[PDB]
Amino acid sequence: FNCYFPLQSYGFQPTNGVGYQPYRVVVLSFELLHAPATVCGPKKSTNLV
Amino acid sequence: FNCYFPLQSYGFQPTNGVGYQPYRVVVLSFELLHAPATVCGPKKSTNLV
Amino acid sequence: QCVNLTTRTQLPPAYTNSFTRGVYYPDKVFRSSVLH
Amino acid sequence: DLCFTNVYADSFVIRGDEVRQIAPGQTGKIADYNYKLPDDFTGCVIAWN
Repeated sequence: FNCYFPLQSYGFQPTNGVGYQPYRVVVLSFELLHAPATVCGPKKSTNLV
Repeated sequence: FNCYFPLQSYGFQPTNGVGYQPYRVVVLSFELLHAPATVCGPKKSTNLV
Repeated sequence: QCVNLTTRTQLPPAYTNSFTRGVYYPDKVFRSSVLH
Repeated sequence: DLCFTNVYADSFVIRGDEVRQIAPGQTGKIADYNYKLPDDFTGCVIAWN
């Protein structure tokens, strides 16, 4: 009577369509706050004057 | 000269993508005009002071 | 039908001049002490 | 050439037709109940079949 377990499994079968294949998504959440920014890029670090 | 038969059928197949499946759409067009709006919701009428 | 009445007396199309008639309520917006 | 405070890489798999649902401020089946990508997301989104 419409109280089915909402948890369902993905069907990643070889016979499914292109729109149903598994796609690994990776979401990197970048943000700059008042804390010291430790995550940087390959930028050369320089001294101070 | 671009006056072909415009009426075409929808593709609702069992193997299509989620974006191609049929969707029963219902558009409830609400509006508030200058005329007396008598249609309301199931709100219990109270007294006045 | 396509038959005209025999009692119809052919006369010119007389007319008159309406003074201020043809006024109605254009909307249900209530106001007071204004000329909308 | 930019630094950031922290970076959280949300790694998960979705279907092909569900890729359009995962986005900043986007609604959908998995977007509303499973993985809500916020509207102020100033990071990056990577996907791979």
